[PDB]
Amino acid sequence: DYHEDIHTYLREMEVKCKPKVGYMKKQPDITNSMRAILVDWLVEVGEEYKLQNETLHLAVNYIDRFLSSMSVLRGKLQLVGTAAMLLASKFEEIYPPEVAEFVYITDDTYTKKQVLRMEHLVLKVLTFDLAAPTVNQFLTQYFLHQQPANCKVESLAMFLGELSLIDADPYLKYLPSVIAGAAFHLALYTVTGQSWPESLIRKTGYTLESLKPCLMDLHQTYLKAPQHAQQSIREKYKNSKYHGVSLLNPPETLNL
Amino acid sequence: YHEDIHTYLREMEVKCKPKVGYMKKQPDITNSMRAILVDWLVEVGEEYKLQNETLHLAVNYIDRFLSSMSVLRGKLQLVGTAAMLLASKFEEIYPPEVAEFVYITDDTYTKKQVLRMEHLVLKVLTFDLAAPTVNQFLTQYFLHQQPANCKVESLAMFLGELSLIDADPYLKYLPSVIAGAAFHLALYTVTGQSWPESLIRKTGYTLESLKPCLMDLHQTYLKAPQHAQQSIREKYKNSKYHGVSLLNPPETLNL
Amino acid sequence: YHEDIHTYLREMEVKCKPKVGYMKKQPDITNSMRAILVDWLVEVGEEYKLQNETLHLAVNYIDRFLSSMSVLRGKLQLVGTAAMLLASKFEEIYPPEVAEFVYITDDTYTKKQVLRMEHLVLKVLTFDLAAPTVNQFLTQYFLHQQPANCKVESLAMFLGELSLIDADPYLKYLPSVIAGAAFHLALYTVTGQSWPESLIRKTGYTLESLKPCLMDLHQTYLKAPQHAQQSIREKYKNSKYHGVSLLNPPETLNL
Amino acid sequence: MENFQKVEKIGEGTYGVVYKARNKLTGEVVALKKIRLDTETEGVPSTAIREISLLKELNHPNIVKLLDVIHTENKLYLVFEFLHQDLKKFMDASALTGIPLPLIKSYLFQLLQGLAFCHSHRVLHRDLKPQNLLINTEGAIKLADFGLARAFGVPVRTYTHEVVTLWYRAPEILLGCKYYSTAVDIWSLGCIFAEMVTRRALFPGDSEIDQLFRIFRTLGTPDEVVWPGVTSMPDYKPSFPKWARQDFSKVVPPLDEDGRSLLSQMLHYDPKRISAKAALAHPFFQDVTKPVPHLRL
Ligand SMILES: CN1CCN(c2cccc3nc(-c4n[nH]c5cc(-c6ccc(N)cc6)ccc45)[nH]c23)CC1
Repeated sequence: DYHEDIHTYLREMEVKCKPKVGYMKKQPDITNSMRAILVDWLVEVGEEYKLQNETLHLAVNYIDRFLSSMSVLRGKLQLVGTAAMLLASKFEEIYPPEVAEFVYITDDTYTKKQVLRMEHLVLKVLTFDLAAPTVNQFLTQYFLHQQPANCKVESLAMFLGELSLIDADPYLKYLPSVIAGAAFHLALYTVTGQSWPESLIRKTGYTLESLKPCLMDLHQTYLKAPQHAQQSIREKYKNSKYHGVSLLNPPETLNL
Repeated sequence: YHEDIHTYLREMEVKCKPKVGYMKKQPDITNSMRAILVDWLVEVGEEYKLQNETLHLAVNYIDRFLSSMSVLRGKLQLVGTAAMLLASKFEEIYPPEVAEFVYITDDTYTKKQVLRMEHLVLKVLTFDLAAPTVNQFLTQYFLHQQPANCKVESLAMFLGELSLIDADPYLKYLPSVIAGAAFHLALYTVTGQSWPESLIRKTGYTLESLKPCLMDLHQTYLKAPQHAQQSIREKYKNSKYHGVSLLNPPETLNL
Repeated sequence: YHEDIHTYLREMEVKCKPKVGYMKKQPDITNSMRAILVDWLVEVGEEYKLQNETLHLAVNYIDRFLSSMSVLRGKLQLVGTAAMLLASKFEEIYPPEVAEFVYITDDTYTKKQVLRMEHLVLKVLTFDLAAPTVNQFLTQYFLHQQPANCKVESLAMFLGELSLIDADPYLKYLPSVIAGAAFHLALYTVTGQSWPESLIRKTGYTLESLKPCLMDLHQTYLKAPQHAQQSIREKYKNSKYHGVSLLNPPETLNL
Repeated sequence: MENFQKVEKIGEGTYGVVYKARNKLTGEVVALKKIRLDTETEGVPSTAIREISLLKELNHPNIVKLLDVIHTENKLYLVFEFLHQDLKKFMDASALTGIPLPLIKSYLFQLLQGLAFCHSHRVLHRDLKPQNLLINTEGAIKLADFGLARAFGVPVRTYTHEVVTLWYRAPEILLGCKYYSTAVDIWSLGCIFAEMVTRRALFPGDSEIDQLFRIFRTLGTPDEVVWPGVTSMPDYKPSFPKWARQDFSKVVPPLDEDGRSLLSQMLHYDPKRISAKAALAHPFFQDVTKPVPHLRL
């Protein structure tokens, strides 16, 4: 009834919530590597405080949009992320960690006042537009088209989608809906040997052809995951809650 | 005999035509001045509680008179006064006495002048006073309402009366055609319905054939609040006309 | 760079669009009230010898402001005053001081109010004041005259200025299109010629594509003497505009 | 805030007050919700964050417009369109006569259109009660107070705490379901519909168990045939009394055959409960008009 309308609406809103793909080049003091470290650290903080995966995804979306129009010095990058996680928790969590907790995780590198002032600044810069579509939301929507449900597939899809958050190059240039579609297919193929189903092709209008470029990148990220400098997500997804899916070996080829 | 009468009215409306381009051939007066005159005649009709038909007849008389007679701007109102007097005598059960018509002109003209102009207009029109009007055709069309709707009738009459004000473009349409456009446009505005098949059969006019007049009428309707002459709008915001001049026009006719 | 600029103006006119239907969503004010305001701004421009561009900019600012802000009838003139002040600062070499704008409002508003409204309009328009206008497009078109004709230029400007008065229908046309129709109609009226091939190539607009706007503009032109608002006609009967508002419109465009 | 004249307090809340106000430059009458910012302890409240961010995506004639957000030093103001009173006070004013049925039909129709729009935009209101529903003299009704509202592109988790005053709370919530669905908003609207018709709360429970039992007594104690899964739900007890479903003709006497059918579909136990969109297509609304209320101001 309404999950068609909601998917449609999410497809409309994800085109509007886009950050600038090339923002990191126009940024004098910070780099993709530094962003990678920040996002990896946000994964830890989410595990430390038992935060929803959606909160992580929202926070990253907020950071990329903030950095798309604001120059930040390396010593303030973490303050942006903290404020972003704080705002994402307030939006998404039933009860978010208090502000003092967010000051805590930064090892007193920033003050309560700084964090609260950065919260105001990020709200201004984002113009209170916090309800951004994420890879998480599209995956959730796609999981309803599983014949039948498979928790190992869902956990691996979520693992790959979460890995996409770490590397701005190349994942900033793909829509959440597309990254979701690639993560779903890749997980589905790895666990059950099946492919992007015809029901999802009708729902999303994406073919396996159209997902190929993103699929290519995601497969390569999946193969290199054990060598990546950032490891918090692999560690997170070797837990029993996620069926240890970060230990599943990726296929060496995709046969497209 | 209602068929015989429509048929006869259709015959006579082609013969009572004034010259469409007479105002160009007229040295001292303009369409704007005519607009002012007709608007004033609407007020006079409201002041003396005259029938709508009397207004329509008077304007027909004025256009035919001006089609063959040059008139100076200072005498245009004397022509209208005499025309309204003659139309009242023809159409009203008891017309206002001549002194009444002299007084609405603020003593700009004398009783003798008005009575002499009456004679001149009768001569120039050759006593042919029983002219068909938009009013008469609307009245005949209203008998093909399934069922009657007083708000439609009032708005049709409002639009038909607005057509009297602007010689350009309405002098080049027959009363039967203006009536047809006014009926459709009012019907469409109030009830969303269109020129009915019963009237298509009676009149032979399609919605295609009414289109040119309809587009002008629609444009007049949209611009009515901005028109310099406002006596008709004011008249039709009364309860007797269900305040139809305050209704919003359609943005499109979807023809 | 005259090509680069036309191209850039064509890009920006699509972005500076107000909401076409904003007046419906507006509780206390109407198109008629807007017509009165714009007509008054024409007088103010004549009183203070302001450029035509300043008038066009001010109206653009007012429509965009009213597209996102509800205003009561008693504050509509304060919006226009602040808009005219801002347009003068943007466009005039030396604008009238703020006290001057307070005085043309007959002390209905205070200096503080006008200065506060200036701030509010800047906020609501996000300092985006360099809007494309009919005036700017006409000026660019005038460079494709073979050869120049000041009577055509004046009449084109007259028609373009008339389009500012009536939100319905002119809010739904781009300035480039209104400009194109005004140029053709003026050119046709004075010299009998039509929208030239050089401008067809430059603008990509055919005479077919201009037709809807052209028919509205022609209709506005024909009814100009009857319009309740007359400041533009009065302005364009001056010698500086070769009395072009007294020229007779074409009875037909023969399209 | 310099261009706003405070007219009067019209509402008191947890994070702040609501004032009737006037734009001094435009004359626009507005509702200003003031939020005091404790800038040591908490920052911008979660209620404001959700309310602002979700409401600015929701432009609809049956949802109260957020006009502006004036965010400054130590104050946050939300500027809304001004309406004339809430449905609760209107119901109280209409006690010796009822709201006429055509106005009830109109109000439900508009509330469903507002709700359908929310749901199509993945927003759950979660707090539909008569005092959160605003009316004007022209016959409009709109959804207000989106402080508890939530985006559900990801399913929204149930609380232990804080929620929907007891009387409009849906059975699944009372029986401790894990996730909200859009059905909870439809349930509340059903209760409000019945209340307008009968002039009394449908299920005025003194407590959670008392609230459940009042629902059971009217609608019947649900079983696995009526609601597949009930008996496995966290707060379900086999010791629950087994009441029979009674006639809707006695629960809502003034309603016709179509009205009863719509209400029963809105109060369906299994969250098979009618959608807002499906409810709008119900034959109950095949003659809906837009009457104007007698607001005793
Ligand atoms: C408890 N009641 C409520 C109605 N109160 C009231 C009485 C009389 C006139 C009133 N006008 C309002 C009002 N207009 N617009 C509003 C918007 C919100 C809003 C606030 C938050 C959100 N998210 C959306 C809209 C709340 C209240 C109002 N409320 C009024 C009396 C006390």
